[PDB]
Amino acid sequence: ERPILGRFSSHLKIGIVGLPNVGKSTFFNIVTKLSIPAENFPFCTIDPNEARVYVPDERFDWLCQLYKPKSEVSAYLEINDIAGLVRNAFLSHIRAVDGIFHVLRAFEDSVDPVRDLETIGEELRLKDIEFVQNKIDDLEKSMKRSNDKQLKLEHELCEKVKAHLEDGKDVRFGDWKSADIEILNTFQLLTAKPVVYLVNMSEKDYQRKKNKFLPKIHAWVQEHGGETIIPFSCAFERLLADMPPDEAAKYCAENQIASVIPKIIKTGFAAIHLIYFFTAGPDEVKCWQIRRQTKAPQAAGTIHTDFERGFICAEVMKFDDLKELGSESAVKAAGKYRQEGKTYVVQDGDIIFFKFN
Ligand SMILES: Nc1nc2c(ncn2[C@@H]2O[C@H](COP(=O)(O)OP(=O)(O)NP(=O)(O)O)[C@@H](O)[C@H]2O)c(=O)[nH]1
Ligand SMILES: [Mg+2]
Repeated sequence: ERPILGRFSSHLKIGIVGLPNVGKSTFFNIVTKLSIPAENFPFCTIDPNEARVYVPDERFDWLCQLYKPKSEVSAYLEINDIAGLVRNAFLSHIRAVDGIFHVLRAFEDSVDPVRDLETIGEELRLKDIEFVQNKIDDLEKSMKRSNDKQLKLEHELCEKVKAHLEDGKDVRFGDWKSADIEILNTFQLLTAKPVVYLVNMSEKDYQRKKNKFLPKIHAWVQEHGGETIIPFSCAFERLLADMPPDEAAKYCAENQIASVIPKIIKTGFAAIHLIYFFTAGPDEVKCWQIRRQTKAPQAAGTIHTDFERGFICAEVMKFDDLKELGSESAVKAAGKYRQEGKTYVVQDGDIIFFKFN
């Protein structure tokens, strides 16, 4: 696997992006009404357009109804509400996020989501060209007075990126080398950011799993990267959120309909190349956010630096093996507990105990 095109951090954000009045803030408000209170993040300053929501996980809940810890800690997704494009402070708001929830209109009050996919598409490609051109101009000036091998390599990349963007293609869909990605991460280009398509439609359409605009959207996406498309009804989700659990479950069974907000949160979290491992014990069961392609020692460090500095090994059992057999004791008895070294890339769902010092 090649290195991942993304910002070097685990404090990642996802931004709600789309044309005016497509249901962005309604979606955000449904998110907020289901968000973790701001005071739970004392190290942070959470703006009114920001929200942090828990990531649901069926493995995590199984690890609770088998351990009953003192504290249960889920992972979270940070979502940022950006206003609609009317043309920016819009482009500087996208610069602050790492992935995109691309919200599309597919409901009747010209309704053309494919056009909107091109409209946002162009606006993002063009803004990237402005960034890349400004770099080429800056690199060329420096090369007149310097002979650093890096200045040529960066210029060479920029020019390849410039031609890629001008051909209508997005940065994240180019075939880049390792050293190419490392420099691209230094730019954090707009069309490098992964997207999830959230197609907003009427409750009726969403319920009967049929929409007139979807086959076209689907055909376009397949021709432009093949990223995930989630159909959803903003109105319906709004209506369900304002209900108490009692009525909400009754409304769902009676209308044969179900919320997709969980899947949205789960897909957003995965989209921005975040995964988590578990530490399961009788005192704590916690999902530990890490970036995909993190090695075992670095994963140890996020819990406590001693774990990384003194790293001996990571004792990892797979969830399925714990599920099939009895418990931790039963798993060790069968000898499933793999002892993985410094070179081991942590896989999502790994239940880990670290050995150090
Ligand atoms: N029929 C219908 N109307 C919607 C839907 N979502 C949004 N709207 C309309 O759009 C208006 C604004 O709602 P909002 O969720 O803020 O949309 P927005 O995309 O955040 N607008 P902005 O681009 O200014 O941030 C609402 O008053 C409503 O009339 C929808 O799913 N169905
Ligand atoms: Mg809004």
